Amino acid sequence: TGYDNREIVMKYIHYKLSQRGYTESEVVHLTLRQAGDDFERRYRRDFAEMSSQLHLTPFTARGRFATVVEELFRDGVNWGRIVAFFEFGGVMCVESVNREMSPLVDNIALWMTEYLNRHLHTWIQDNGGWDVFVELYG
Amino acid sequence: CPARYGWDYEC
Repeated sequence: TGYDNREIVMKYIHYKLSQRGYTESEVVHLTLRQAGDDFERRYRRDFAEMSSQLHLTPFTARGRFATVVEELFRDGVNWGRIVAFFEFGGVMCVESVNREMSPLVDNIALWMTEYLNRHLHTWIQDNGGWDVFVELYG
Repeated sequence: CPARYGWDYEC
């Protein structure tokens, strides 16, 4: 579902960028937006430490992103770490637009869907699908 | 997973 995953990332990043003032899948999209919101308000200090791990510049390679997010999933995947992953990406995008590097947003959106598709969807399909995320978080 | 982040407790 690489198509659906790219769409989920773009909806979340678009939501997040507009919030900071810079029938199919709709229920997953809505749930994820809510989850990211709850997460950022609950885990402010902890999220600041995650975000401080990486500042994307026009120089930065997907590897550097992959290494910081690998550490988040070092010893497994839970829905709370997946929400952290989406908020992380959001923060990178907001930092990018804030410092007039708006073209990095599309780069970050691709990095996120590739990490989703390769490292996370595999876990999701053994842990109840997006339907389970929706009933947990929606 | 072993809890390394405050969000791990809700899972």
